[PDB]
Amino acid sequence: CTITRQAQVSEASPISGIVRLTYNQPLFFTSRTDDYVSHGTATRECQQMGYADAVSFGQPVGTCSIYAGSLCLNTRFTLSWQCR
Amino acid sequence: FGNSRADMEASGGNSFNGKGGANASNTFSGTLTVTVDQVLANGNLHVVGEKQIAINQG
Ligand SMILES: O=C(O)[C@H]1C[C@@H](O)[C@@H](O)[C@@H]([C@H](O)CO)O1
Repeated sequence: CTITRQAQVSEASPISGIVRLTYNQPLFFTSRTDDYVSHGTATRECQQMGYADAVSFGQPVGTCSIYAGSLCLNTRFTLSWQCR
Repeated sequence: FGNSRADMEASGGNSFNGKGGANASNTFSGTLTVTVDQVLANGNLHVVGEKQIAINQG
């Protein structure tokens, strides 16, 4: 009902040094993995690339990914980081 | 040819007509403001945008 986890990575573009992670939310569900695992993954991606010290710099973005009539079965939430 | 031994009469016909066609048209006359998603290596911009309108009942 109000339990979700497992926020993973979805994009790592060296051009502009942008890392994007995504996580899922069911219809009547919430999601906040740990507020720190996303930072760790972003830092790992930046280190893998030529940058480092990822910064959140933004706010979560939620766009529906599954449509069932006038509803939203699943919602995708994105976290952006700017490697520096 | 004393009888109708040589009397002859014959007719034959063969008519064929085939046709085919297909059409496909589409038009779009809107204006939408989009946001850049990422900057490519050559400088091209990946743009994504969305607009939701609820006039009434939908
Ligand atoms: O010269 C013949 O061979 C003929 C003349 C015709 O009459 C022909 O039709 C046939 C007849 O079938 C005899 O019965 O005979």
